[PDB]
Amino acid sequence: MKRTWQPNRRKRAKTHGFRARMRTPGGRKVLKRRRQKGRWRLTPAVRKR
Amino acid sequence: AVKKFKPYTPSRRFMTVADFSEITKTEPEKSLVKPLKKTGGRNNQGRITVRFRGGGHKRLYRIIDFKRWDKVGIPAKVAAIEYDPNRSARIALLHYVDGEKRYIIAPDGLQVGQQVVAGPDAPIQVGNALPLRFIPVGTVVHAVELEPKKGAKLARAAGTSAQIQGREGDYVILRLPSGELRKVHGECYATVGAVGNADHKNIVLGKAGRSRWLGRRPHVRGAAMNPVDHPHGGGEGRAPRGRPPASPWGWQTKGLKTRKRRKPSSRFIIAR
RNA sequence: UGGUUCGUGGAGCCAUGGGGGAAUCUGGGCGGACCACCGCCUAAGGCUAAGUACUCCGGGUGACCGAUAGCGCACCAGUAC
RNA sequence: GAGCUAGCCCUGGCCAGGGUGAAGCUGGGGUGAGACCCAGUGGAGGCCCGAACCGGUGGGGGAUGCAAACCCCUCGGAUGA
RNA sequence: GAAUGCCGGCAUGAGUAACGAUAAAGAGGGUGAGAAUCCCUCUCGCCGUAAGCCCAAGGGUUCCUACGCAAUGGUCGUCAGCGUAGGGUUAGGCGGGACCUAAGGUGAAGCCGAAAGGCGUAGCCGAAGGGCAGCCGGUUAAUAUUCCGGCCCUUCCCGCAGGUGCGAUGGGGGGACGCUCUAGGCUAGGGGGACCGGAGCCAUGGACGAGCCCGGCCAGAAGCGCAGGGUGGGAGGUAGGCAAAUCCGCCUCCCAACAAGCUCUGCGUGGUGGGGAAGCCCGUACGGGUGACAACCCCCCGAAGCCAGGGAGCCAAGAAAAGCCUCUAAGCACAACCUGCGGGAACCCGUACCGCAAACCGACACAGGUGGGCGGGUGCAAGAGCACUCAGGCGCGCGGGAGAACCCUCGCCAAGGAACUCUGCAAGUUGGCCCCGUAACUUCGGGAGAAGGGGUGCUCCCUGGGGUGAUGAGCCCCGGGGAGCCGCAGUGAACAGGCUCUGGCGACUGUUUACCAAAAACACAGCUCUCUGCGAACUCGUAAGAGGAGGUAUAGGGAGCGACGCUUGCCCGGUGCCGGAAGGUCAAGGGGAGGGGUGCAAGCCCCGAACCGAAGCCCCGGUGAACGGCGGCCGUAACUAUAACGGUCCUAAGGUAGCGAAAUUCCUUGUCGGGUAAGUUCCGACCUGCACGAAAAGCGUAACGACCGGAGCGCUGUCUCGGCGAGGGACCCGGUGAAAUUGAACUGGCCGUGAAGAUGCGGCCUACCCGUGGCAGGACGAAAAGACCCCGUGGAGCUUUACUGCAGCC
RNA sequence: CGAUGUCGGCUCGUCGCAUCCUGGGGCUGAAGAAGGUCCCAAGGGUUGGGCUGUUCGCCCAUUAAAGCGGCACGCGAGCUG
RNA sequence: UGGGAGAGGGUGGUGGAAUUCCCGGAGUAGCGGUGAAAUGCGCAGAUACCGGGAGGAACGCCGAUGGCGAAGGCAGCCAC
Ligand SMILES: [Mg+2]
Ligand SMILES: [Mg+2]
Ligand SMILES: [Mg+2]
Ligand SMILES: [Mg+2]
Ligand SMILES: [Mg+2]
Ligand SMILES: [Mg+2]
Ligand SMILES: [Mg+2]
Ligand SMILES: [Mg+2]
Ligand SMILES: [Mg+2]
Ligand SMILES: [Mg+2]
Ligand SMILES: [Mg+2]
Ligand SMILES: [Mg+2]
Ligand SMILES: [Mg+2]
Ligand SMILES: [Mg+2]
Ligand SMILES: [Mg+2]
Ligand SMILES: [Mg+2]
Ligand SMILES: [Mg+2]
Ligand SMILES: [Mg+2]
Ligand SMILES: [Mg+2]
Ligand SMILES: [Mg+2]
Ligand SMILES: [Mg+2]
Ligand SMILES: [Mg+2]
Ligand SMILES: [Mg+2]
Ligand SMILES: [Mg+2]
Ligand SMILES: [Mg+2]
Ligand SMILES: [Mg+2]
Ligand SMILES: [Mg+2]
Ligand SMILES: [Mg+2]
Ligand SMILES: [Mg+2]
Ligand SMILES: [Mg+2]
Ligand SMILES: [Mg+2]
Ligand SMILES: [Mg+2]
Ligand SMILES: [Mg+2]
Ligand SMILES: [Mg+2]
Ligand SMILES: [Mg+2]
Ligand SMILES: [Mg+2]
Ligand SMILES: [Mg+2]
Ligand SMILES: [Mg+2]
Ligand SMILES: [Mg+2]
Ligand SMILES: [Mg+2]
Ligand SMILES: [Mg+2]
Ligand SMILES: [Mg+2]
Ligand SMILES: [Mg+2]
Ligand SMILES: [Mg+2]
Ligand SMILES: [Mg+2]
Ligand SMILES: [Mg+2]
Ligand SMILES: [Mg+2]
Ligand SMILES: [Mg+2]
Ligand SMILES: [Mg+2]
Ligand SMILES: [Mg+2]
Ligand SMILES: [Mg+2]
Ligand SMILES: [Mg+2]
Ligand SMILES: [Mg+2]
Ligand SMILES: [Mg+2]
Ligand SMILES: [Mg+2]
Ligand SMILES: [Mg+2]
Ligand SMILES: [Mg+2]
Ligand SMILES: [Mg+2]
Ligand SMILES: [Mg+2]
Ligand SMILES: [Mg+2]
Ligand SMILES: [Mg+2]
Ligand SMILES: [Mg+2]
Ligand SMILES: [Mg+2]
Ligand SMILES: [Mg+2]
Ligand SMILES: [Mg+2]
Ligand SMILES: [Mg+2]
Ligand SMILES: [Mg+2]
Ligand SMILES: [Mg+2]
Ligand SMILES: [Mg+2]
Ligand SMILES: [Mg+2]
Ligand SMILES: [Mg+2]
Ligand SMILES: [Mg+2]
Ligand SMILES: [Mg+2]
Ligand SMILES: [Mg+2]
Ligand SMILES: [Mg+2]
Ligand SMILES: [Mg+2]
Ligand SMILES: [Mg+2]
Ligand SMILES: [Mg+2]
Ligand SMILES: [Mg+2]
Ligand SMILES: [Mg+2]
Ligand SMILES: [Mg+2]
Ligand SMILES: [Mg+2]
Ligand SMILES: [Mg+2]
Ligand SMILES: [Mg+2]
Ligand SMILES: [Mg+2]
Ligand SMILES: [Mg+2]
Ligand SMILES: [Mg+2]
Ligand SMILES: [Mg+2]
Ligand SMILES: [Mg+2]
Ligand SMILES: [Mg+2]
Ligand SMILES: [Mg+2]
Ligand SMILES: [Mg+2]
Ligand SMILES: [Mg+2]
Ligand SMILES: [Mg+2]
Ligand SMILES: [Mg+2]
Ligand SMILES: [Mg+2]
Ligand SMILES: [Mg+2]
Ligand SMILES: [Mg+2]
Ligand SMILES: [Mg+2]
Ligand SMILES: [Mg+2]
Ligand SMILES: [Mg+2]
Ligand SMILES: [Mg+2]
Ligand SMILES: [Mg+2]
Ligand SMILES: [Mg+2]
Ligand SMILES: [Mg+2]
Ligand SMILES: [Mg+2]
Ligand SMILES: [Mg+2]
Ligand SMILES: [Mg+2]
Ligand SMILES: [Mg+2]
Ligand SMILES: [Mg+2]
Ligand SMILES: [Mg+2]
Ligand SMILES: [Mg+2]
Ligand SMILES: [Mg+2]
Ligand SMILES: [Mg+2]
Ligand SMILES: [Mg+2]
Ligand SMILES: [Mg+2]
Ligand SMILES: [Mg+2]
Ligand SMILES: [Mg+2]
Ligand SMILES: [Mg+2]
Ligand SMILES: [Mg+2]
Ligand SMILES: [Mg+2]
Ligand SMILES: [Mg+2]
Ligand SMILES: [Mg+2]
Ligand SMILES: [Mg+2]
Ligand SMILES: [Mg+2]
Ligand SMILES: [Mg+2]
Ligand SMILES: [Mg+2]
Ligand SMILES: [Mg+2]
Ligand SMILES: [Mg+2]
Ligand SMILES: [Mg+2]
Ligand SMILES: [Mg+2]
Ligand SMILES: [Mg+2]
Ligand SMILES: [Mg+2]
Ligand SMILES: [Mg+2]
Ligand SMILES: [Mg+2]
Ligand SMILES: [Mg+2]
Ligand SMILES: [Mg+2]
Ligand SMILES: [Mg+2]
Ligand SMILES: [Mg+2]
Ligand SMILES: [Mg+2]
Ligand SMILES: [Mg+2]
Ligand SMILES: [Mg+2]
Ligand SMILES: [Mg+2]
Ligand SMILES: [Mg+2]
Ligand SMILES: [Mg+2]
Ligand SMILES: [Mg+2]
Ligand SMILES: [Mg+2]
Ligand SMILES: [Mg+2]
Ligand SMILES: [Mg+2]
Ligand SMILES: [Mg+2]
Ligand SMILES: [Mg+2]
Ligand SMILES: [Mg+2]
Ligand SMILES: [Mg+2]
Ligand SMILES: [Mg+2]
Ligand SMILES: [Mg+2]
Ligand SMILES: [Mg+2]
Ligand SMILES: [Mg+2]
Ligand SMILES: [Mg+2]
Ligand SMILES: [Mg+2]
Ligand SMILES: [Mg+2]
Ligand SMILES: [Mg+2]
Ligand SMILES: [Mg+2]
Ligand SMILES: [Mg+2]
Ligand SMILES: [Mg+2]
Ligand SMILES: [Mg+2]
Ligand SMILES: [Mg+2]
Ligand SMILES: [Mg+2]
Ligand SMILES: [Mg+2]
Ligand SMILES: [Mg+2]
Ligand SMILES: [Mg+2]
Ligand SMILES: [Mg+2]
Ligand SMILES: [Mg+2]
Ligand SMILES: [Mg+2]
Ligand SMILES: [Mg+2]
Ligand SMILES: [Mg+2]
Ligand SMILES: [Mg+2]
Ligand SMILES: [Mg+2]
Ligand SMILES: [Mg+2]
Ligand SMILES: [Mg+2]
Ligand SMILES: [Mg+2]
Ligand SMILES: [Mg+2]
Ligand SMILES: [Mg+2]
Ligand SMILES: [Mg+2]
Ligand SMILES: [Mg+2]
Ligand SMILES: [Mg+2]
Ligand SMILES: [Mg+2]
Ligand SMILES: [Mg+2]
Ligand SMILES: [Mg+2]
Ligand SMILES: [Mg+2]
Ligand SMILES: [Mg+2]
Ligand SMILES: [Mg+2]
Ligand SMILES: [Mg+2]
Ligand SMILES: [Mg+2]
Ligand SMILES: [Mg+2]
Ligand SMILES: [Mg+2]
Ligand SMILES: [Mg+2]
Ligand SMILES: [Mg+2]
Ligand SMILES: [Mg+2]
Ligand SMILES: [Mg+2]
Ligand SMILES: [Mg+2]
Ligand SMILES: [Mg+2]
Ligand SMILES: [Mg+2]
Ligand SMILES: [Mg+2]
Ligand SMILES: [Mg+2]
Ligand SMILES: [Mg+2]
Ligand SMILES: [Mg+2]
Ligand SMILES: [Mg+2]
Ligand SMILES: [Mg+2]
Ligand SMILES: [Mg+2]
Ligand SMILES: [Mg+2]
Ligand SMILES: [Mg+2]
Ligand SMILES: [Mg+2]
Ligand SMILES: [Mg+2]
Ligand SMILES: [Mg+2]
Ligand SMILES: [Mg+2]
Ligand SMILES: [Mg+2]
Ligand SMILES: [Mg+2]
Ligand SMILES: [Mg+2]
Ligand SMILES: [Mg+2]
Ligand SMILES: [Mg+2]
Ligand SMILES: [Mg+2]
Ligand SMILES: [Mg+2]
Ligand SMILES: [Mg+2]
Ligand SMILES: [Mg+2]
Ligand SMILES: [Mg+2]
Ligand SMILES: [Mg+2]
Ligand SMILES: [Mg+2]
Ligand SMILES: [Mg+2]
Ligand SMILES: [Mg+2]
Ligand SMILES: [Mg+2]
Ligand SMILES: [Mg+2]
Ligand SMILES: [Mg+2]
Ligand SMILES: [Mg+2]
Ligand SMILES: [Mg+2]
Ligand SMILES: [Mg+2]
Ligand SMILES: [Mg+2]
Ligand SMILES: [Mg+2]
Ligand SMILES: [Mg+2]
Ligand SMILES: [Mg+2]
Ligand SMILES: [Mg+2]
Ligand SMILES: [Mg+2]
Ligand SMILES: [Mg+2]
Ligand SMILES: [Mg+2]
Repeated sequence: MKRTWQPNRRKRAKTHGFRARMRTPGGRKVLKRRRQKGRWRLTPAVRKR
Repeated sequence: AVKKFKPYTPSRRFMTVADFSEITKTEPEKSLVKPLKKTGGRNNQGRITVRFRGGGHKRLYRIIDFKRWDKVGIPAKVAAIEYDPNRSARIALLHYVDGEKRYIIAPDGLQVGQQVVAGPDAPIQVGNALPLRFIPVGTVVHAVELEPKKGAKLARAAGTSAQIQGREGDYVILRLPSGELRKVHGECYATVGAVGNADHKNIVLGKAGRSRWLGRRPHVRGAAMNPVDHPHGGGEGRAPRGRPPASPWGWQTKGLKTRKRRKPSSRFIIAR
């Protein structure tokens, strides 16, 4: 049937992107936690141009 | 007059459509003066606050003239009578000798090509707008301002009117379409005559679809819900309520008066 | 109403949101309701190291572990997944 | 976290082919004027049958399955909420 | 040594199940160490509004080539979407951006918020919506509308030439729009041809023939020709389009009333440029040569596509901005702008490949899902239906045999037809088109495909209409009439309703418990009550603010019922609600009678009675389509029986109409009638309504229903009562090879016993060791820390006149 | 209760006799036929339907007869539901 | 042709008495109704009176034992 994952690059970038996280204090705290943890990727990699 | 249908389908045997013979050969509307983009939206910044809205036909908004004191003395010729989707009444497109084109809410009896004007002058004729003071006591009137220079706000629905009852200092007494007796300031403008399209109350929607065309989503009863959603929710196989009938938000819906008591408007109202 | 051991208790003192609303040494706060005596301070202005807390980092030491232990990782790990 | 799902808003697209033939109009009949009645035109409808398409009615199978909702026949809507 | 313990390793089942659609395979010849599986050739099968092509999102080296098989592929593998390495993605015109705006977001001004932060006209961002200049062929192993060839355009910048007052984010026009139905002319596409161009071919009885079989186009400036879309032209006046405005708007006069003319599209023609089948020869994993100086002609069907801003009708009344045109202002008129012609400039980003699927979402080469465009012929009425089949792409990444039981799918059946069974569940009957002919009832539409009957093929003859050809031949559609021919059967195969009576419920189309319930549940038009006068009520929010609504009593919100017909009665004692400037009680506050604590005292500090104190409750009334409720006992009529009549007790009042053993009736299969041979079901009645009842509405209601119950005609493997056959599994051989479960096991029956149900204890009986296909009786079989029950001073969800609080309101 | 699936039907039976019929038999208020009751005896047989979920029961047509009970109110790793 | 009578019918207006209700003044021991009385309204201030406001209905005397029309029926006035 129709599963839950329906990929969309614009949706992924607009929803989980660096700028979206930077827009609000909760997301800035997300970036802080991932930085302290030593995450190689602070935000999901959305590709194509 | 109201259009009727033969029962060639169910829901077509009670369906009924308004008569559009007063709509002069002008069905599509006027640019320039109107239309504006009309923002469909059943809700606030986020949350729905009036339930069961949405859907229905797209609409262009006709930005009509509710303050006629702009063109005091300037007459205008009634050019057309058109259908307005954002209101129950019809709208009259009039051309001012000034050249400016405006829409007035179209009163009963208004004919195409007829002369209309607004001001303290103004013969007491259907269509003309005057301050309430210079209008004869007893004549019926519509598009009545509430406070001077604030715009027409009383009697604008199809077939409505208010009647002048008397005067009292700077105020005149109106009997509003509800039957309320109201003190309205003499300087308030109003245009003589009734609204017209008074057969609007006689139209039978006919089917659910027609309700949807007007953007009215289905309204579900509290009895049909659960106690989480309405105190009328549950219980078992049907229920007579079990308490004084209430809204979803807990307030009683049969008799509970709700206008605030200490409103400063109180000393201008006389009736129901 | 809050803090203090103080939970309305004889309930003060310190701060306040609010209504009223003084004075400048013979002026004012306090010594736990209050009054008198006797005593201690001088509000409604700001700055002030040290001694005190902690360990991202470096060093030293261990009746600390020794690859199912020890930090999640001794090994390109907050990675693969 | 509304890329599944529920609602709404903005903007796009899609619904093969057939039947039934509302109103209205033309002619005629009829009257004092009508109402009204016949044809011809007409193409209305949450209209009928029914592919795409949207469903999931009944049965069989499937049950460590092809499948963490499937498969075969049958069934509903199918210009409209 | 145990914790259904944790981590890791290895056994069990077990060489067992499965090897992932029944569309299908056979042979031969290559390569290789090794071929059912890789390569090539032939025979065969499958899809073909796809299982074929082209885009979009997603994926991200999968594309191509060379060298390879340790692992991945459900087996094999010389193979690949795998490994190693190299190569391949070319744009002024395609798409996105130095263009525009919508929802929405952001957001200077401004508003609000303990803080973080929230709203927010302008502006901005924001897109398969608007705007924008390109088509056809050839080349690579891989790119091409990108490279090349031909022809054609678009902007900018600089120059000359001719013209004009140029001239803004500003003013106006325009862009600018719905649904259905459509006319005219074209195109794409397709059918065809005695016409043209072709390598070829007479087979097996006949055919040298207008014989068979293949192909008979593509794009293309200017100017043309045809169809079509847009548009009136002037002269005065002007107070409006937020400055100005020659523009627009508006009034008055004149010629047009035409699409004449002006532009603007599409389509034919077109200088010119390309392509060019079948068959044959070759060596490819494929392409090339030739056929080729290829021909490139005439009819017919004809679109949902183009002219597209065409036309008509209808209500529910159908985006915005920029590009584009005009108008003017500051400024400037040696500027600048328009037209024509030259020379120059024209960036950044994607471009491979998959793409209904082995490359996207599904942990998998998963039977699931995925938007848009093309999607051919033939025939059946038709069509994107169904059957065959072009182009093409596939035979679904385990095979070989066998011919068991048994399972699934499919076919057939004597005689009977529902006797089966919860129930005709399933399956079977019917089935498309043409013609007759159809009842009760009804809201006059329907019920209607009622029911139910007849025709359906093929040949010959005569013959009526249309459309394209000129008023004709051909050609393309429809008919009418008359004779004949054949088979069991003529929509001969495929797609293509069983029929009828009655009732319950809901009026009807619809919605819903994704993943057991599609209904009598929700919704629905309609009806009633109530609130609400606009800073409306109500809702979200602390607020700002937003919805309501750029709406105004014919409008908006809440509640209930639920088309329609007929109707909705009594009770206001209680509750809710509404109306009541009287009275009672009633908090803070005021007021101080009076008393108290210290003081030598003025004084300071306390309590503190009357008395004035709101809302609310009490009290007075109304109000039931508001919350709710609407009795009992004894007597009486001249056959009995019954009680129209009477009496009494009580309540706030003592169910009327209508229906009734019902979706409600326990006793109950109430009792009679009807359906049957037989009727706890069903229908019509009586009323003794345990326990209907009038808007949580009552009684009916045409039609409608994948809703439920009953009954009959028709038809059957459902049944007496089974039998046979086909195939995919099962089974044997080769090959890859799971699982939950498992204290260990060397695990019989009976009668007893044991914690009350023994393979294991007692006695007897039976019994050589070990396997294979199997049936399920057992091992209280497996699977889930029982979901019913109880317990815990365990948890959660709900409502209320439980407690105590909070928002909110007075 | 860290699992023993529960009514009814279908299918497969099997066991006990305190026997529904068939066979032997005492008595009989046994003329005979047919009955009543009764001792012995299970070897076998013990119908098809309507109603209802029904076990049971009531009926229709029969028959020699239309038996009662146990086996986890036998039997869902056999089926139905 | 020339004149006459009439509530003939209709549409639009329009007048006064009176009823009921709301608002203010001032006024208080009941009003009301019937054959008799009670319900009821009235100490929350009624009936009675005055002032203004609202709304609907028919048309007091004229008026007649009158007139008009086919009938049912038709009445304050005005114009059409
Ligand atoms: Mg907001
Ligand atoms: Mg909101
Ligand atoms: Mg938001
Ligand atoms: Mg409007
Ligand atoms: Mg209107
Ligand atoms: Mg509802
Ligand atoms: Mg509910
Ligand atoms: Mg509730
Ligand atoms: Mg509640
Ligand atoms: Mg429930
Ligand atoms: Mg109940
Ligand atoms: Mg309730
Ligand atoms: Mg109740
Ligand atoms: Mg009120
Ligand atoms: Mg409220
Ligand atoms: Mg109030
Ligand atoms: Mg405290
Ligand atoms: Mg304190
Ligand atoms: Mg104390
Ligand atoms: Mg204290
Ligand atoms: Mg203070
Ligand atoms: Mg102090
Ligand atoms: Mg002190
Ligand atoms: Mg002290
Ligand atoms: Mg200081
Ligand atoms: Mg280790
Ligand atoms: Mg470790
Ligand atoms: Mg979504
Ligand atoms: Mg399509
Ligand atoms: Mg008609
Ligand atoms: Mg139709
Ligand atoms: Mg329909
Ligand atoms: Mg239908
Ligand atoms: Mg259909
Ligand atoms: Mg559905
Ligand atoms: Mg489906
Ligand atoms: Mg199904
Ligand atoms: Mg199944
Ligand atoms: Mg159907
Ligand atoms: Mg252990
Ligand atoms: Mg162990
Ligand atoms: Mg132990
Ligand atoms: Mg375990
Ligand atoms: Mg094993
Ligand atoms: Mg094997
Ligand atoms: Mg086996
Ligand atoms: Mg086995
Ligand atoms: Mg096997
Ligand atoms: Mg398989
Ligand atoms: Mg071979
Ligand atoms: Mg070979
Ligand atoms: Mg070799
Ligand atoms: Mg795209
Ligand atoms: Mg992937
Ligand atoms: Mg790879
Ligand atoms: Mg190779
Ligand atoms: Mg390999
Ligand atoms: Mg392998
Ligand atoms: Mg596999
Ligand atoms: Mg290879
Ligand atoms: Mg490849
Ligand atoms: Mg590779
Ligand atoms: Mg640039
Ligand atoms: Mg640049
Ligand atoms: Mg752009
Ligand atoms: Mg931009
Ligand atoms: Mg923009
Ligand atoms: Mg906006
Ligand atoms: Mg928004
Ligand atoms: Mg922005
Ligand atoms: Mg914001
Ligand atoms: Mg905004
Ligand atoms: Mg576009
Ligand atoms: Mg473009
Ligand atoms: Mg390619
Ligand atoms: Mg070109
Ligand atoms: Mg100019
Ligand atoms: Mg200019
Ligand atoms: Mg310009
Ligand atoms: Mg503009
Ligand atoms: Mg514009
Ligand atoms: Mg044509
Ligand atoms: Mg062509
Ligand atoms: Mg053609
Ligand atoms: Mg041809
Ligand atoms: Mg042809
Ligand atoms: Mg030749
Ligand atoms: Mg021969
Ligand atoms: Mg041939
Ligand atoms: Mg040919
Ligand atoms: Mg041309
Ligand atoms: Mg022309
Ligand atoms: Mg001029
Ligand atoms: Mg002008
Ligand atoms: Mg101006
Ligand atoms: Mg040409
Ligand atoms: Mg060639
Ligand atoms: Mg090839
Ligand atoms: Mg189309
Ligand atoms: Mg048009
Ligand atoms: Mg059009
Ligand atoms: Mg616009
Ligand atoms: Mg702009
Ligand atoms: Mg100037
Ligand atoms: Mg100047
Ligand atoms: Mg490319
Ligand atoms: Mg490509
Ligand atoms: Mg493909
Ligand atoms: Mg598919
Ligand atoms: Mg597709
Ligand atoms: Mg698939
Ligand atoms: Mg997959
Ligand atoms: Mg596969
Ligand atoms: Mg699809
Ligand atoms: Mg086609
Ligand atoms: Mg076809
Ligand atoms: Mg064909
Ligand atoms: Mg055909
Ligand atoms: Mg057909
Ligand atoms: Mg198509
Ligand atoms: Mg098909
Ligand atoms: Mg092929
Ligand atoms: Mg396979
Ligand atoms: Mg058959
Ligand atoms: Mg048979
Ligand atoms: Mg037969
Ligand atoms: Mg029969
Ligand atoms: Mg039966
Ligand atoms: Mg049987
Ligand atoms: Mg049945
Ligand atoms: Mg069946
Ligand atoms: Mg048949
Ligand atoms: Mg058929
Ligand atoms: Mg059938
Ligand atoms: Mg037939
Ligand atoms: Mg009949
Ligand atoms: Mg009949
Ligand atoms: Mg009739
Ligand atoms: Mg019927
Ligand atoms: Mg009919
Ligand atoms: Mg028939
Ligand atoms: Mg001709
Ligand atoms: Mg012809
Ligand atoms: Mg025959
Ligand atoms: Mg077929
Ligand atoms: Mg059919
Ligand atoms: Mg039949
Ligand atoms: Mg029925
Ligand atoms: Mg009935
Ligand atoms: Mg019944
Ligand atoms: Mg229904
Ligand atoms: Mg239907
Ligand atoms: Mg469900
Ligand atoms: Mg879910
Ligand atoms: Mg689920
Ligand atoms: Mg669920
Ligand atoms: Mg289900
Ligand atoms: Mg259904
Ligand atoms: Mg009504
Ligand atoms: Mg609020
Ligand atoms: Mg607000
Ligand atoms: Mg607002
Ligand atoms: Mg608005
Ligand atoms: Mg309303
Ligand atoms: Mg409502
Ligand atoms: Mg209801
Ligand atoms: Mg009625
Ligand atoms: Mg009632
Ligand atoms: Mg009632
Ligand atoms: Mg009632
Ligand atoms: Mg009450
Ligand atoms: Mg009551
Ligand atoms: Mg009360
Ligand atoms: Mg009250
Ligand atoms: Mg009080
Ligand atoms: Mg006090
Ligand atoms: Mg003293
Ligand atoms: Mg009361
Ligand atoms: Mg007697
Ligand atoms: Mg009595
Ligand atoms: Mg009593
Ligand atoms: Mg009665
Ligand atoms: Mg009964
Ligand atoms: Mg009965
Ligand atoms: Mg009887
Ligand atoms: Mg009976
Ligand atoms: Mg039965
Ligand atoms: Mg009775
Ligand atoms: Mg009831
Ligand atoms: Mg009752
Ligand atoms: Mg009721
Ligand atoms: Mg009902
Ligand atoms: Mg009924
Ligand atoms: Mg009903
Ligand atoms: Mg009915
Ligand atoms: Mg249904
Ligand atoms: Mg339905
Ligand atoms: Mg039958
Ligand atoms: Mg069978
Ligand atoms: Mg059988
Ligand atoms: Mg037999
Ligand atoms: Mg077989
Ligand atoms: Mg094997
Ligand atoms: Mg035992
Ligand atoms: Mg032993
Ligand atoms: Mg033993
Ligand atoms: Mg075995
Ligand atoms: Mg088995
Ligand atoms: Mg067993
Ligand atoms: Mg055992
Ligand atoms: Mg067991
Ligand atoms: Mg557990
Ligand atoms: Mg447990
Ligand atoms: Mg348990
Ligand atoms: Mg229970
Ligand atoms: Mg307790
Ligand atoms: Mg508890
Ligand atoms: Mg909870
Ligand atoms: Mg248990
Ligand atoms: Mg335990
Ligand atoms: Mg256990
Ligand atoms: Mg167990
Ligand atoms: Mg167990
Ligand atoms: Mg039991
Ligand atoms: Mg049972
Ligand atoms: Mg015995
Ligand atoms: Mg015997
Ligand atoms: Mg005997
Ligand atoms: Mg005897
Ligand atoms: Mg005997
Ligand atoms: Mg025996
Ligand atoms: Mg025996
Ligand atoms: Mg039976
Ligand atoms: Mg029967
Ligand atoms: Mg026996
Ligand atoms: Mg037995
Ligand atoms: Mg028992
Ligand atoms: Mg039993
Ligand atoms: Mg039994
Ligand atoms: Mg079972
Ligand atoms: Mg069972
Ligand atoms: Mg068992
Ligand atoms: Mg099983």
